[PDB]
Amino acid sequence: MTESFAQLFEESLKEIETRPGSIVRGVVVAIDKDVVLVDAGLKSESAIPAEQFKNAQGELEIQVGDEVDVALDAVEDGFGETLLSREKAKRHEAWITLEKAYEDAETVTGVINGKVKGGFTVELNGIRAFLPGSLVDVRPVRDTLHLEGKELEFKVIKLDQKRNNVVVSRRAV
Amino acid sequence: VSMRDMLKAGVHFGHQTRYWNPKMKPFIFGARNKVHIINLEKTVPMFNEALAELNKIASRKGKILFVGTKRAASEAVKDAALSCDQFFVNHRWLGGMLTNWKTVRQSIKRLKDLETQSQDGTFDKLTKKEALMRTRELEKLENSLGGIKDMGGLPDALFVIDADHEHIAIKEANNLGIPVFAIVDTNSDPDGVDFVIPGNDDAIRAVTLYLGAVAATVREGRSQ
Amino acid sequence: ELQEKLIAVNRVSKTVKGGRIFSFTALTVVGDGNGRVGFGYGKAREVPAAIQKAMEKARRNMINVALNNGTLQHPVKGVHTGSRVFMQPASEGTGIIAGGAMRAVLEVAGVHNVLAKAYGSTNPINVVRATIDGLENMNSPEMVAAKRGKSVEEILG
Amino acid sequence: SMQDPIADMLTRIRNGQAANKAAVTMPSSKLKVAIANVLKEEGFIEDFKVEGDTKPELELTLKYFQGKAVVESIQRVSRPGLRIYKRKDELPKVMAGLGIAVVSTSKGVMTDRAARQAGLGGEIICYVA
Amino acid sequence: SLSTEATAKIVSEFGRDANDTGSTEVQVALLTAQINHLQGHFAEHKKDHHSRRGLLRMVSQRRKLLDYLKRKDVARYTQLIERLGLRR
RNA sequence: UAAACGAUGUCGACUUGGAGGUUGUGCCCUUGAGGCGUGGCUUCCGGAGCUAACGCGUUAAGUCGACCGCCUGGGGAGUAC
RNA sequence: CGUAAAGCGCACGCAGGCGGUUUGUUAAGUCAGAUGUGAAAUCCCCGGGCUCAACCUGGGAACUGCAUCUGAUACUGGCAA
Ligand SMILES: [Mg+2]
Ligand SMILES: [Mg+2]
Ligand SMILES: [Mg+2]
Ligand SMILES: [Mg+2]
Ligand SMILES: [Mg+2]
Ligand SMILES: [Mg+2]
Ligand SMILES: [Mg+2]
Ligand SMILES: [Mg+2]
Ligand SMILES: [Mg+2]
Ligand SMILES: [Mg+2]
Ligand SMILES: [Mg+2]
Ligand SMILES: [Mg+2]
Ligand SMILES: [Mg+2]
Ligand SMILES: [Mg+2]
Ligand SMILES: [Mg+2]
Ligand SMILES: [Mg+2]
Ligand SMILES: [Mg+2]
Ligand SMILES: [Mg+2]
Ligand SMILES: [Mg+2]
Ligand SMILES: [Mg+2]
Ligand SMILES: [Zn+2]
Repeated sequence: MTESFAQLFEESLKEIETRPGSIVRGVVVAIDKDVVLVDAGLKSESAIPAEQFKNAQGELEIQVGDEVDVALDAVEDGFGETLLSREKAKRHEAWITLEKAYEDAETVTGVINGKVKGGFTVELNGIRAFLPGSLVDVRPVRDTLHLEGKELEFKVIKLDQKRNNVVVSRRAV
Repeated sequence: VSMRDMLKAGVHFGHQTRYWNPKMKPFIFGARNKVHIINLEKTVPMFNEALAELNKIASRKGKILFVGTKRAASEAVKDAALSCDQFFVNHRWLGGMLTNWKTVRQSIKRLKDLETQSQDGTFDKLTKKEALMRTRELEKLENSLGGIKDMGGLPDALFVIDADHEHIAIKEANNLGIPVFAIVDTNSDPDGVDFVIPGNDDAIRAVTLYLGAVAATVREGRSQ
Repeated sequence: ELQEKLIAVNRVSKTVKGGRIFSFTALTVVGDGNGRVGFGYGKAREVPAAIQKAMEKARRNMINVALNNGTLQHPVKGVHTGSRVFMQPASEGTGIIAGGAMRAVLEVAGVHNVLAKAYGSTNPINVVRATIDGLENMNSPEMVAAKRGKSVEEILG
Repeated sequence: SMQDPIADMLTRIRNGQAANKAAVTMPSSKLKVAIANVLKEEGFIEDFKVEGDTKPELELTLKYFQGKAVVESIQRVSRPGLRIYKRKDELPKVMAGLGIAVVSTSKGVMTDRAARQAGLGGEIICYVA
Repeated sequence: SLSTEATAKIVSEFGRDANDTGSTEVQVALLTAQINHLQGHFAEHKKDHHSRRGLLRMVSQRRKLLDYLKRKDVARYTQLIERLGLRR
């Protein structure tokens, strides 16, 4: 029974799309202290650094056999290694959260990283935001020092996907 | 092994188009997404023939050297080779393991001397620090030569993972007439290999598939 | 049991800070006198050690030649670097007709009756290599019949 | 320009063997067909065929034995510049008879052995060993 | 080079039919017409050697075609050389 | 007349690849961008092969074919007549 | 014949050299056979005589050629398509 290699492999292509940026769920086979072996099943057990799998507390919230959704980078960098990274998954989830929060008009905490001529740059879950300088506060707050490094809640006004910037301000209240 | 069995493990993937050896054209089904797809229709029958020849070799008291030094598959190769009363190399292949077998014999003699000494005694005739130093030397030698420490003579066949990764061993084998069965990915050169098994050589699951088939056939030949 | 013949000994030199360091090279050929011949080349500070290294190397790296009653199967040309050698089968009684470098190789190989001549550079080290290659590519009627998918007389007769 | 199509055929054979090609294809001709026929009958090639009517393509399926080309050396002798003719008693033999010399006689193309046994001489097309 | 209309006229004049643009007669006729036209250009620009090379090329090609035509069919050759006033 | 140099005569045929450039052209994605081919010229790596090596390597210095131009120790000398 | 001596500075082009594929015909080249001739001696083979050899000598082979005649027609050439 010569069930065609073409048909059999075509079904796998139905189940596998070798394209960078595509999100595929993979199973961790082994967990090392510095690397995590995720066998998503493309060319090798991808050794994603364990630092990515640490939360804000530095703990591994994953176990042996856990499935995690990872974004595709490539197939082999000269040594046959499939490159995968949990950080890009973080990025995807953060973008989805921001996109839904704009529809929800919800407020998210963020830390003002710096200031520019047109306003300020904030950090929201690792994503850069612009806060209009004229819209930082209702009162003419001369004290620009206190508004640095503190977690303040902002609402997404204009979410920009082409420049990877999010327009935020102290709305709602 | 089954065509479905290999396809499930993903044997069919290969390296990129830009990194390939033209001599592997017959075994390449084609390309998709700028990545080569190996022909498993070539893989399965050749693997069975390799199993048959390895069965004959193992049935005539043949010595089989499992060789693969990829960091991904070294542990699997060690365990699989030990499971079948055979020999392995799981760390960096030393250039001249076969052609400089005389010097490797000197190293094996050193290993036997060290462990015989460390169990008979004379460490009580040595400063505790000298004892620890000689123990460290023994440990390093054991790591280096543990898989071949009891091989005794020239091996009767080589099984190789990633022919390109282990080309040095393939070169010594070619010079010494030792038959080489090798997992040869699309990017590697199959000329030096007597029995080329065309398939993925990275994925630990596929490596384990090949090795499990090899070990089963070897045990069949051994039991008699 | 194998017979070994030293073809040439030469002194080389390497220059270092203190001056010239003298060494020696040895070219030897071993043979079974029945169609198996190997050649070796060794280096050492002294001549006996160089010759012994050459002998050890010569015992390996040896090949088989399908002789025919002490003579070649058919005329053969060999080529290595600038040494072009020509050999042809000869009738009984001719003996070994060849230059010294080819003479030693053929004698230790067992070719009893051969006509040979070296063209171009007579450098012994390359003449030996070209002779060995020529004798190696020389095929036999049984092997050519096997290749062509016929019998011996089907080529001979 | 192209001036020896038999040389082109021989060179195609030689280069395809060197490149380990399974088969070779060339513009056909009756002389090429007869030379391929004698080569096949002497067992230096597997088989041959001709395809087409207006621009016939002749195809030779080569043969390998031990990862080696069965045809070791194929060389034109009577090149267009210098034609080489021999009499029945002057017909050369290649590799002391191990090879074959292709002869064009008054009775068609045949090997040196056949020409000698039939008492004829002719043009030495090429040597094959 | 030559305009489409003059070439069409020459083709009709010297060809068996309009589709025939490869007959030796029409080829020679086109070559002759272009040679005659270029004569003025080289009459004024005597130092235009690069173009003079192409003029020599077309002259030589016409010579070769005329030799072939003469050896293959004398009657058409005589007719053509009379009609074009050539060989003299 | 020149280191008029690629120090590589002209033309034809066969022989694994890769990364570029430049200039046409076909098909297809929803086309712009973008993906599949198919020609010309051209640069750099590199296998077989070849070479004394250096290297050349489908634009060969590989494998052959046609015709032509030269070469035969250095100096005297591209000099004397 | 890239660097050791050796590719004209480059292109066109007459004489000359070579020439895609099919059919017919020709017998020029080519091949086969035969005839004549290729002086004798010399070289070579089998023998013979000087006590051996040199030397002399019998028969033969050879003298690869040239010319003529009758044949073969694959290849090259001529002619025709
Ligand atoms: Mg050596
Ligand atoms: Mg010389
Ligand atoms: Mg024009
Ligand atoms: Mg001058
Ligand atoms: Mg000059
Ligand atoms: Mg210049
Ligand atoms: Mg320049
Ligand atoms: Mg010059
Ligand atoms: Mg020219
Ligand atoms: Mg290169
Ligand atoms: Mg002068
Ligand atoms: Mg020079
Ligand atoms: Mg030039
Ligand atoms: Mg002609
Ligand atoms: Mg013809
Ligand atoms: Mg005649
Ligand atoms: Mg006479
Ligand atoms: Mg007598
Ligand atoms: Mg006599
Ligand atoms: Mg004819
Ligand atoms: Zn690999």
